[PDB]
Amino acid sequence: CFHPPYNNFQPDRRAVKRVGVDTGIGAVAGAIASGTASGTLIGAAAGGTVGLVASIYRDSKRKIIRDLQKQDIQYVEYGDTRTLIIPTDKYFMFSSPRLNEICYPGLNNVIRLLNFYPQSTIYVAGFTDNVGSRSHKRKLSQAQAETMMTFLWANGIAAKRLKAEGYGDKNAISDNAIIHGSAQNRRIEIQWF
Amino acid sequence: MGPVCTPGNVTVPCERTAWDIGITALYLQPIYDADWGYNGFTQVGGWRHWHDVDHEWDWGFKLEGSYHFNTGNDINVNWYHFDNDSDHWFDFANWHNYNNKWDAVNAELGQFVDFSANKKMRFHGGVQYARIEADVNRYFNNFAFNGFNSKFNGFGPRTGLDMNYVFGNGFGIYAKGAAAILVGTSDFYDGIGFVTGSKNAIVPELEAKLGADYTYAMAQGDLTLDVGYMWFNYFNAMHNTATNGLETDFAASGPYIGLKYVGNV
Amino acid sequence: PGNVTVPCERTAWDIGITALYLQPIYDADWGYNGFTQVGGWRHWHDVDHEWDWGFKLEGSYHFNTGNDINVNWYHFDNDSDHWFDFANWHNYNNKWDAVNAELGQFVDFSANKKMRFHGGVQYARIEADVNRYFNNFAFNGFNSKFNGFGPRTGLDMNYVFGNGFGIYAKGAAAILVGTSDFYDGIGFVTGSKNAIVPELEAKLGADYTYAMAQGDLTLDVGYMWFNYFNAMHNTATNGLETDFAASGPYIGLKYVGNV
Amino acid sequence: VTVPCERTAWDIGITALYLQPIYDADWGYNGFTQVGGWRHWHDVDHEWDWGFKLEGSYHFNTGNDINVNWYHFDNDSDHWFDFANWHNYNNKWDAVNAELGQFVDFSANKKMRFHGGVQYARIEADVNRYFNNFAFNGFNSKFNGFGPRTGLDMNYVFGNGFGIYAKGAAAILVGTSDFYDGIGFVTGSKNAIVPELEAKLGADYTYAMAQGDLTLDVGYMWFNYFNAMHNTATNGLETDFAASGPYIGLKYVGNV
Amino acid sequence: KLPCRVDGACDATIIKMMTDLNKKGIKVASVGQNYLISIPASALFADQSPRLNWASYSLLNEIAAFLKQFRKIAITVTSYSSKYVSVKRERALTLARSRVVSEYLWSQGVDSRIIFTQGLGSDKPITSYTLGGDRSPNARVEITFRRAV
Repeated sequence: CFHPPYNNFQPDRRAVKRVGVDTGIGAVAGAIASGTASGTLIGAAAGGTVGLVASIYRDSKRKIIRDLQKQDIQYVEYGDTRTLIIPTDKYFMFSSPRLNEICYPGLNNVIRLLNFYPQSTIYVAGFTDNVGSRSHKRKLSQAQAETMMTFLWANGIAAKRLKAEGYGDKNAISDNAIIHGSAQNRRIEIQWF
Repeated sequence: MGPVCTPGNVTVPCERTAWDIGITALYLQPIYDADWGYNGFTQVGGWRHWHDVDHEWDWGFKLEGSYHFNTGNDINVNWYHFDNDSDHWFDFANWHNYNNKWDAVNAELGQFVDFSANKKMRFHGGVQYARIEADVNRYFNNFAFNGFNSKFNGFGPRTGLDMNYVFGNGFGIYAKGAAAILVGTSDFYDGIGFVTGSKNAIVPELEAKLGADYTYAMAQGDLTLDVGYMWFNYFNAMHNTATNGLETDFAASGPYIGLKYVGNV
Repeated sequence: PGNVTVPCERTAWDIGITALYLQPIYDADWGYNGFTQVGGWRHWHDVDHEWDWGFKLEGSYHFNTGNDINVNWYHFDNDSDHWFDFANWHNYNNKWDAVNAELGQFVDFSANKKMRFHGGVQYARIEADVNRYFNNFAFNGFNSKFNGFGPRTGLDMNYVFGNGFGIYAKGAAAILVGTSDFYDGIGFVTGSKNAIVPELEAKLGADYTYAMAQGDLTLDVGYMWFNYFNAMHNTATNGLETDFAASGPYIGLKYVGNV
Repeated sequence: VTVPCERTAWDIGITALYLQPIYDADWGYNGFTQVGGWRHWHDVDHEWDWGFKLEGSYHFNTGNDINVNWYHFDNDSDHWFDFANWHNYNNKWDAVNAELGQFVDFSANKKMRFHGGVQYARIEADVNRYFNNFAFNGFNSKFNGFGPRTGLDMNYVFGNGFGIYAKGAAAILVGTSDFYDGIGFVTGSKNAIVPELEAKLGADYTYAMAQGDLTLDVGYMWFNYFNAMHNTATNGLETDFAASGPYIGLKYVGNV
Repeated sequence: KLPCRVDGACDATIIKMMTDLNKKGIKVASVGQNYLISIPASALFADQSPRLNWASYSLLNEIAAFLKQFRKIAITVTSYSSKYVSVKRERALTLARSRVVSEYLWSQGVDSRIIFTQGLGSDKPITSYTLGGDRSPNARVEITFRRAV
């Protein structure tokens, strides 16, 4: 019902699956309680509308931000500029642009969020800590940013609405002289308007 | 103060010319007011309990075709057709049969707006002609007794709203409601009381629907499955002297399931 | 795809006068009077109120963000005569006055379609007098009067093609509190009720506008219907209470002068 | 126009309503007196009484709010058509409305709120006729209804909190109406469909509390159910149970 | 024998203060070690004036309490105002607002070696909706800093 790794880049259909499961269990409840066909239909309709009102705000923005907050992804909005900050320690393999597939939920979650702003413009920017030569950091950050841009485009985001850039240690959000700060430094920012 | 501000600065959608055809099956039950709802009685120690018509549920249908054009302006032409033959056996000695026909043609100019990415509405105003009919016949156990009849036909406007809360993922919850006013001609003839009448009259009307819908996109257009419940009410429909009352409300309520196919150009 | 930007600042006045070709209507309780009998065939006669003329006069002030305070007065006076038999007849005098004070807001969804949402106070004074006559003698006619006031809300739909030409449809609903009194001379009865009456109205038609140097001038031609539930009541008729309504065309002129 | 931006908040409100209910012509006229050859029929003369309204609601997504409000109204009224005999009316009305609404801005002054939802209503009328000392029989009528309800409210705020509002709506209900009259020896129970119109006007002022908004309003409300009840104990057949009255109210909206 | 933390700072109170500030319409945000406190100027000053409402000193007191938890080296207070008269007018107004806020914060001792100040007028808006005065979304005061170690 759902291919795990990006679901073949096809539109997810969890809502209809939940609604159908709820209609089925409502029909079961109607059959069990009343035992009449009309009672079964009434129970099925009640279960279907219950599943609707349940999965209807379970598929609203607030829960999506809460969920992607759960794995490792932080959402910061300011005015119209909204930023997703994603670590490259849980989402990219060691020193390689290869996307990490074991974290297929969270990345999928990201797409859902970006599909609430069909008219937006996406800036994807990669940052890495200070270690290594300048060219190394430049190339690695650019590769990670470009991989994220490709992933965003694959899920159904128009190719003109992207711009991917890789900065080295240029922009810093933590002190590189310490460990945990350097860990927070390595990231991908996805900004949109 | 609203620090974030990307409001519904637009509500009128982009121009789009298209056609659409819709078919709906309707599982309703009709009722009247108290002046016609009760007939006959059972007597237990002088205790006279009146027997209601309690119309068994019947099935009607709706067809409608619409033409969409610049902005959210669309023209919808609709036919509602409902037939009912309901028996009422107040005792095994005699009973009655009711033939209730309701037909309605609705011409509709509607303006589509989307107050946000989620909530859309569609204001609609237009005209409606309705022909409504009641044929009631009594019978003994096998003797075919005569009944009376009351017909009406009228024309007049109709205006209301169309509130569709759409959450993305092709799903939505709709609530529609409107009010109509008709001027027309009604008549009634009673062979039991030997009384005839014919006159022009006024019928106000309120209708509403409420349910859930699902839109599936296709390369050539859109399909919409809508399932819900429907209510309507026509005021002061018939008139007859034989029955306990004189006037009669004409309302109906029932679930309904339908398909609507929209094709672009 | 962007539109629906409410009209800019406009402070002006406007006045409209309209002639109405109205036809009143009662419900089944009062719509049938008299009888003719042919072999047991009992043909009742409809009242068939004669079509009369009335007038509507409105004055309005247009102010910030395209809002308006608009007051309307409808006045209707019909004197109909119906002979149920050759030895007697009845005269029915129906007089209705309505005052509608509304605060409303214009809305411009697009260059072609516009809306107007309004709400306010509706007052009505509705009287029907019936006098029976033996072709010369003022018999014991019955009267039924009701006055009320209350809320009124409504929505106006204007699809204009530019150059002044357009179609319009306004539908509104209201509820009123007041008192209704009735006196039945033949039945030797009288009564008074604190009664509250709802009403709906809906009018369609076409409009033309032309641009003045001082403002705008509009001519409107339409067909209107309206109805007050259970306005009057009396035991004299076959029934007890009458639903009151009317329908008719109307043509008028509205001038808006800028300030 | 503009739809107000995303805002999350809860809100509760309690209002007290001083109302008079009213029957139509069929049930309005009760009892008669014969004086001077004439006969006069006595106006029902319902006394004003206090009902209450409780709303709980939640503003979740941009320009949206799910609202529930319950109306409870009770009346024990007495009417004497003559000195020896009178009646006691016991009329109850409970009505819960649960709807989804969209708030929309049109300027700094005029705002509106569209709403659609369901509503349920129990309307009860028990009549106990009374001789001077002995307890006589009466007649009862209960209607239970459920159905859709659609409406529009227009608020006008001149800034600083003060403003007015006018809220109109129409609803349709179906359910079971039953009646029982002992004097005529009649009892019946049928399913029935009743329409509903209501409107309200009034004024309101808001206070910007550190944690939210305290909205104190005063108004008047009118409503009517057509063909709500029916019984042959009265000289008529059907009644359109309606009412009108002022109401004060306190509301509190706290942001989440 | 030795301090168990930085003096007078509890993480639970840090989170509590951040939640409260985000609740009352103030914005507090953290990205790495960079903390941002966006103040809607409608809740600090009067309409287009470098005058602190005496009712708003509780808000600034809570802010100064929040900034006393972290050990920083350099704060930066900035101002932004909607377009009112001319570039010089709003630039001077924003500079005066930032100076007032800086001197108050420095008076309620927050341990910070430098407190910078600048007024950019309306040069860096954060919303495309300029309608409104100081009730506008992008008429604000930004207090931004980087936690040290």
